Amino acid sequence: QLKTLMLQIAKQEMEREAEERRGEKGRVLRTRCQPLELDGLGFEELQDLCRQLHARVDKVDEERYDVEAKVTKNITEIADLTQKIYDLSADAMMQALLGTR
Amino acid sequence: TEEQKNEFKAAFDIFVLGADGCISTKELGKVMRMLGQNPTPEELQEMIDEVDEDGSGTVDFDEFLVMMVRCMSEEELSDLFRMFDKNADGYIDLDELKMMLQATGETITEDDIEELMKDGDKNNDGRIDYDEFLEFMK
Amino acid sequence: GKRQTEREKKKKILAERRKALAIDHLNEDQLREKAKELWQSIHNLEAEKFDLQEKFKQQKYEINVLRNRIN
Ligand SMILES: [Ca+2]
Ligand SMILES: [Ca+2]
Repeated sequence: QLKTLMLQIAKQEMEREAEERRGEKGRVLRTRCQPLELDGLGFEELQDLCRQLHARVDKVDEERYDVEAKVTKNITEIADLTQKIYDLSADAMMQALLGTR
Repeated sequence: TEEQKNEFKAAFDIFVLGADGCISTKELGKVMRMLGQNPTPEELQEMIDEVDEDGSGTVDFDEFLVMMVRCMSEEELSDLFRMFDKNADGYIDLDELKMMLQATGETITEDDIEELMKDGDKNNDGRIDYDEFLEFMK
Repeated sequence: GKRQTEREKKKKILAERRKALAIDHLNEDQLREKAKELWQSIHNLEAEKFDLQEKFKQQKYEINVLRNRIN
């Protein structure tokens, strides 16, 4: 019981640095994607903004794809190296069988 | 462990043949239903032909409690190995062993550290590799 | 060789994921909402990119350990 709980708080010990990749993330997103300023844009300006944002969607998706492709190649390598490393009711039953007993 | 061990002994002594020592072959499936484990054909067969029956069909607890506590691995030990290996070099050295031992909270003498390392280190390089770790924790 | 197949595959996947922007019937209020929608898309893509970058770093660590174990 004590060992099980020990291997429990030694995670409790890492909740602590998950907890940091979250104020992290906060803010890489901070911009890379910054808030829209829409106040004072007229109709034409809004049409152009929508086209600008849509173009940005394309660019960001391409960048995401590139990182994803590297992650995919790492998976293939991890899978290969992983292969290589070791290479080198009683209740009801009792009532029925025994009855009152 | 005290809570589980006691509860396995409470169901065992209830479903007795001897008294307080050995229960019957059909009795093994009963006690498993009372605690929390379904006795399927594949489970009953492998429990049968691997962990033996003391007489004809009569199981005893020293061998019963070893198979019942673990059920109700190398992969598991591999993950734990990584936790010892703080510099990620694929070996557990004396410093890493020391750090882990102190983290246990038990009073750790120099003899505790030296003997555990000698116990683990089969090829006398002063560190515990992955294969040595598996034997060490067997 | 392998490079022009990786490139055409990339083009193909990105093409399949692309949405058609049709804004020509929208008024000013609808356009503001359309802009917010596109912004949210960019955000979500940036968030996914960030997760992948973090995964990549953990993978490099794992690969280094595996290589050491093998050696
Ligand atoms: Ca090490
Ligand atoms: Ca050794």
